[PDB]
Amino acid sequence: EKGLKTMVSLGVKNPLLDLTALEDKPLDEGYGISSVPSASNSKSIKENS
Amino acid sequence: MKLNVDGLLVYFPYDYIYPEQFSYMRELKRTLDAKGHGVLEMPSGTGKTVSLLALIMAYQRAYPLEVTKLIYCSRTVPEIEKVIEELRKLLNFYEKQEGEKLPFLGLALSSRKNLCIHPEVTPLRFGKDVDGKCHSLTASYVRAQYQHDTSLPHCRFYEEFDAHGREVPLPAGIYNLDDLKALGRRQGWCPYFLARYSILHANVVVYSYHYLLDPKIADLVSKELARKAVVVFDEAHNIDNVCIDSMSVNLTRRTLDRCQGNLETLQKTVLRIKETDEQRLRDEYRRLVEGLREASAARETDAHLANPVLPDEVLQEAVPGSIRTAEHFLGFLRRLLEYVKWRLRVQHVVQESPPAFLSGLAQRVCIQRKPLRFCAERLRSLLHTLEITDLADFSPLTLLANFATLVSTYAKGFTIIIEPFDDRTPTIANPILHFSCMDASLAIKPVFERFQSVIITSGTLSPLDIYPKILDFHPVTMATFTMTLARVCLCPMIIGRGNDQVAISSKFETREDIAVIRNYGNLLLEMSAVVPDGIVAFFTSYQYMESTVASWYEQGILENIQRNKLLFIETQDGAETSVALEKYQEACENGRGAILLSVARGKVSEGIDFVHHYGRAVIMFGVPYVYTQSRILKARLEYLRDQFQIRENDFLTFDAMRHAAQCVGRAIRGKTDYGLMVFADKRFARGDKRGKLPRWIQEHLTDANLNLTVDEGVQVAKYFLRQMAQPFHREDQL
Amino acid sequence: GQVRLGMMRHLYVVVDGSRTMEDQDLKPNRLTCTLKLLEYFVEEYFDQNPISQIGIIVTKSKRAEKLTELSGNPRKHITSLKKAVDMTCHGEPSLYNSLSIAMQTLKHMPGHTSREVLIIFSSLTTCDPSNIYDLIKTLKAAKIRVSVIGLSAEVRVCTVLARETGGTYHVILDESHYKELLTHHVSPPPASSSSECSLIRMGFPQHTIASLSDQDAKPSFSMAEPGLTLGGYFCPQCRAKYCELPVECKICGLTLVSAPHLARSYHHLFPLDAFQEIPLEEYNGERFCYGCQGELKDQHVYVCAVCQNVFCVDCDVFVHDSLHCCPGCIH
Ligand code: SF4
Ligand SMILES: [Zn+2]
Ligand SMILES: [Zn+2]
Ligand SMILES: [Zn+2]
Repeated sequence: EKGLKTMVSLGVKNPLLDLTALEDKPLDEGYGISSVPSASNSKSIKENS
Repeated sequence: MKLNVDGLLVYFPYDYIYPEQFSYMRELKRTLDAKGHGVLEMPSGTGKTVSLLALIMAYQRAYPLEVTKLIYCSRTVPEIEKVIEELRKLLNFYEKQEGEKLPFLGLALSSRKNLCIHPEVTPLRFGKDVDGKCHSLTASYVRAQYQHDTSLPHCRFYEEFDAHGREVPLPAGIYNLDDLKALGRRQGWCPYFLARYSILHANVVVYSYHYLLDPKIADLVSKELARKAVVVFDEAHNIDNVCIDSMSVNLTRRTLDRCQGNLETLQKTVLRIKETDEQRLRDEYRRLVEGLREASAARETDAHLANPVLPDEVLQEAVPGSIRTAEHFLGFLRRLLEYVKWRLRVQHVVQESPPAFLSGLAQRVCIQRKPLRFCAERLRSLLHTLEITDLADFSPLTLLANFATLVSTYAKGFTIIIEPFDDRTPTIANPILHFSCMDASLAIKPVFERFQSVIITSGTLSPLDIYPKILDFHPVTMATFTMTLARVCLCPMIIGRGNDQVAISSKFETREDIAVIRNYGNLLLEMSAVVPDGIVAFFTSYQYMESTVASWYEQGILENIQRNKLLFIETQDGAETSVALEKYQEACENGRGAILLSVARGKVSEGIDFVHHYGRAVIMFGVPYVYTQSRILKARLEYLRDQFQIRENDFLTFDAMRHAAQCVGRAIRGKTDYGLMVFADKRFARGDKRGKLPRWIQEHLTDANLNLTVDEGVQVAKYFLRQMAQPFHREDQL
Repeated sequence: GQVRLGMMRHLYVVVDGSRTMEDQDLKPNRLTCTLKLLEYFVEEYFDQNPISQIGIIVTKSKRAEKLTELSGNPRKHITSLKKAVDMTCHGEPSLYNSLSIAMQTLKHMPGHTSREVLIIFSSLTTCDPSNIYDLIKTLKAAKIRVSVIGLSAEVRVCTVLARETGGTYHVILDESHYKELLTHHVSPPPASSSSECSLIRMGFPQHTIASLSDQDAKPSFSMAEPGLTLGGYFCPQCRAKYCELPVECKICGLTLVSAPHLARSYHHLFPLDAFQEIPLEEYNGERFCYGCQGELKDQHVYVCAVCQNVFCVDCDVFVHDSLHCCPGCIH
């Protein structure tokens, strides 16, 4: 799954699975009103599992 | 069906409604008899958008003498496109009935993510970087340098739109985002700036909330348009949450370090441009002394960043103080940055009012109030002056400057709360600074001042009376819509009784109680064994869903749920949720049972609308209760006690029930649909919490269904589905 | 309907043998009730369509099992269902290999047979060896008609299967509704614009006893634990020896039919009409039943279309279910 998401890609992505819809998600790289989404800190044992 | 709606004929679009549509006419009969806002509640059964448009077109047809433009406002971009195409269906019906001449410029409008063409801007995925490269390729000064040379960068789209495109209005065509992009491809234009230029000529414009309620975006619908405009919000539960998201500002230590790097970069830029040029700085000092920074503001299309975050009526018209020389203004921002950085150093949670922060400023770093109001105007004029290109690099300092404006403008309604540490931030310094607001009314204030009659429609009839009180709001109509049915179409049950006769609750406040989670898993197992076409299971918090699906594994439950249906658990990745949703919708198409369990706060249940067969049984786990509240909640509740008159335990129950019935209240997308919607804990039976679910769900909540067991609820689900899978044809509805 | 019907009809019954057959929603578990109504189904289908055939697949443990081959006498099928009461019903059901074998036989078969499959299907999770969507596109392109009678739930998949193989999908409330559905699938369903309208060559063998006290007879055993057959039915194409006349010629390919077999299903072609049903007293100068000469002691009087005589409820049910003709219109 991580190879399909990171290394490998998909196939059925034209009008369906539109790039613009993906662009709308994830907000922006710069600081946002609710940037706190993916935290580089806070890696536990049970939560990671 | 040819309705008389007291002035006008209305051709019901397709020709299918319940008798509640006749009741629907009476509800807005009050709404437009007297103009003055008005809050409606049609549940999700009738055409939400279709219902909100047939009767308003009937009034404007009967007496369309006081309405220039409709501004629809739906939040998600698919809804923008969906509401435009339902309006386009209704115009196609309207022109099938009449003839060919149906002048009507329908128009969507979102952003440069969704209306930009250029194949070097387009592969960027983020909004600020698209804005930065669009600020690179066109501006007020790069456009002029291209205008007197040849090889300098330009879009060829905005230049060709500048060549001819600002004299031909778009002829009567209802445009989506895709159709508008295609017309931008066709003649060769920017459909973004075409849409913004063609706001002036439209009749229905459908954009988002933050494009209307933000004071620093919505500078594009003027006063004279607004004096005869009808604005219609749609799906308007979290209007107060949109306002508090729209005027609060968060500062972080990373933001201040990148602000320091920004300050050094702009210092070097001032030095090298002092080595380069002097004459436009003379013109800067002129247009500060002479005017009020409006000299080159006439030709300002892509030279506009986010404007001043004060509202439209609290801005000034004076001259910006001691600020004028850009060297001294860099010293000014240097002082303000170092004081806010020193203020953030405090290692305990500190709440202040903004005049206390202004006095701490004006005593300990000598910055007074009016040069701290004009900091936004100054940084926008300076950053226009020094020809600098990629403004995404200058996102923190503008933030800081805009923060300055709010601290120097508003008081007694807002609150500066400093947190040295948050929740999920172990062994990591993360001191942040919420300039948080808690007046909901101060953001829709100019929306009620300018506009004629604003209306909000909710598919869930959330307890409403409270909304008017919060929003400084006095409507004409508070009309309630009732689900008229020839078939039960839904049954809500309150399974608040375990199979061991254990009281199902979430009183423990996310610190696990074992037997209650056991009875939740037993409910999900047996409801899996009964229900077909998938099951949606909303929990309380992601920590609580985390902990529950943890203790459904060590305890031997979750393999049995696997044996009946296929789980798709949620995560807070933006892409993993979309893959889990796609496999959840593929499993239903495979025919194998699926079951999506999520959190009742996040984006999983915001955009999503219940499918005819995508969610049959919306399982609301828990009562929308959190466990990571700092003091924005305590402070907004102290405010609603003090200066409004709304209790603590009243507002908490109101907020929890609007989220719970929001995530469980769009089930009847089409009148002819059967939808199980269970509430799983005992608290939904306690009178005040049940009393704030909408009327069209309390009508079908039977006292026997109130506090069912797991297995009694499973047998009610079986009898529900068997009585409601038979041929319920159109002849049973007339 | 006054429409074309599929009267030669190789129907092929696919039963679940799933885990969900053992669920007790019916009064016995679903296997037992389903199998009892299939015994009734085989009985009424061979009672009404004599030319046609049935084959029974139990689908069990992600594999498909041709339990009783495609034949045209109820003894073997009902014997196999009395056997199949005693089964186990373990594992999920695969609808791939069974529909593949039924397709494989029902692709090259004579084009005039309305080749039909009836899937009595209960569970929800189905394992697909290939792609389910491509199987339906294939089965749409492969000449066959598949109808699914469903238990406990309705998958848009059974709707696509029913409307594409050209069939009809239904879900079950009761004993009585499930009997109504199987009774709906007894009758020959109408044909599409696709099925071949051929002219099958038929054979009509007379019965032949021992000529004249076996004066120069032909003593045979049989043709499908048999005794010494003295006489019976021949097969003129090949001149073999059959005991029962309605048997597809086992060594020629001819179909052998006695005079009643075609006349047992003539009522589909010149069908009945509706009875004008009127409950009230209403002008009745004919007090007695034209059916069986009895008084009308109830408030239901039923009057035909053409002759417009008088009938009661007993004559209504009897004429419309069994006698299949109006007694007036014969006169
Ligand atoms: S000017 Fe037009 S084409 Fe160029 S980046 Fe901006 S929106 Fe895209
Ligand atoms: Zn022969
Ligand atoms: Zn007659
Ligand atoms: Zn009679």
